[PDB]
Amino acid sequence: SYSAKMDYGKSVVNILPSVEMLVNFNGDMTRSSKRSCLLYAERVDFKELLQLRLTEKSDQRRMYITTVDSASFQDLKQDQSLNVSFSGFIDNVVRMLKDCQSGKLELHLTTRDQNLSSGREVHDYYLQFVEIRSDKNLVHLSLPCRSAPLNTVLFYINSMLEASHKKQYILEQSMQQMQAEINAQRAHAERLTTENTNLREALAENTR
Amino acid sequence: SYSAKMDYGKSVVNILPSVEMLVNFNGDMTRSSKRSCLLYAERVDFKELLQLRLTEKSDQRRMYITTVDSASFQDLKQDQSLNVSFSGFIDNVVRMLKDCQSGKLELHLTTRDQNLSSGREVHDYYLQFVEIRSDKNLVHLSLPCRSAPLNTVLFYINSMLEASHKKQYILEQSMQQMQAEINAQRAHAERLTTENTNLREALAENTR
Repeated sequence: SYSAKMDYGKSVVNILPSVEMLVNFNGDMTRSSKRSCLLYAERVDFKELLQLRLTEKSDQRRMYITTVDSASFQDLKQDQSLNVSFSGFIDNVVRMLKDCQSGKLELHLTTRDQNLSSGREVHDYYLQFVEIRSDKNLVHLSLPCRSAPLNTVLFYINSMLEASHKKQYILEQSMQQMQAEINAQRAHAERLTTENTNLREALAENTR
Repeated sequence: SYSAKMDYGKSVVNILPSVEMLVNFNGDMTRSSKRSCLLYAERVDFKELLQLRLTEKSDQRRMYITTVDSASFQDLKQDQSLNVSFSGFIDNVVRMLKDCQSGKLELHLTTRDQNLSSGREVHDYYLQFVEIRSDKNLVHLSLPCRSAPLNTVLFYINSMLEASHKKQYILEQSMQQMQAEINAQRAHAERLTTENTNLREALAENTR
């Protein structure tokens, strides 16, 4: 299947550092679940394009992707009566993700209520930012979310693997240039300090 | 898309440590190529099952899998006039892989010559162990190789990522305490040189 990949190199901007988040899975609390996920939020610098990736921590192959561009954003702006520009939208989204971290908000992943007569749609989920209230819970933003197809998933997990390997290389080489200190400084310490243990005996004969 | 996955837990045995290998891609040297690959060789302990995985170093999503079980092994034994048991076969394959490492042998990945009128097959390649000779090159073993389907590739790359994460956590957690330890223990100079620099002067002053 087809899905937007954020393969834009240096133009990819992390709008928020990747974090672990407790996410709600679906509507009815008797049939729902709360799972530990990993959220990745990034945009493109040269064009209006935002992608939010949600992975289940236990199996990052379980990926849910939300991609909103200019047109999509216009549809969202109309449907949800948003009073912001694309940049202000990004600001709001970031802010709300941080609120979901602090617990001020809750991130939900709701199955879209589908049936045979409503035709067919690409997005089978909604990524919702919900405020728990004592009168009625309030949904601040509802984004069309998709179950990532294998090609895209494989792209992100492969990329993550490569990044992990590069990081391991940087770590082990940052250890390697430092690993000379552990073989030089203790060899300068435990073997050459004996000239001090024997110097006191030299001082002993001329101590009076 | 189906392919055998070595998801047999502790029963999975590395018959050979994962290594980098230069592999030949296809027959006619005017249309062939030589690429750096990573070879993974593993078997199951409780049943006769061998899998060789070949990934292109530059992109491990490019995966070629050879899976041999009992029946398959009987077919190879007949067709190639092999005079060994399954265990002895595993021994020979390991030996030959080591020889490919040393340069005594060459590992080829040859496209099977297909056309519309021939019987359709799942395996579109041959993993061949070729001995370069001055009379005529000799092919010691020819295994039916398959181009790994997405599901399987995603399984192995995801697995590799998880293992990589475990390795990173173990590495940096074992590294940080020594990065502080070298900063506490390097002072051993300034800690013992007061006992050294003033005692050299005491010894200079007593026999002055």
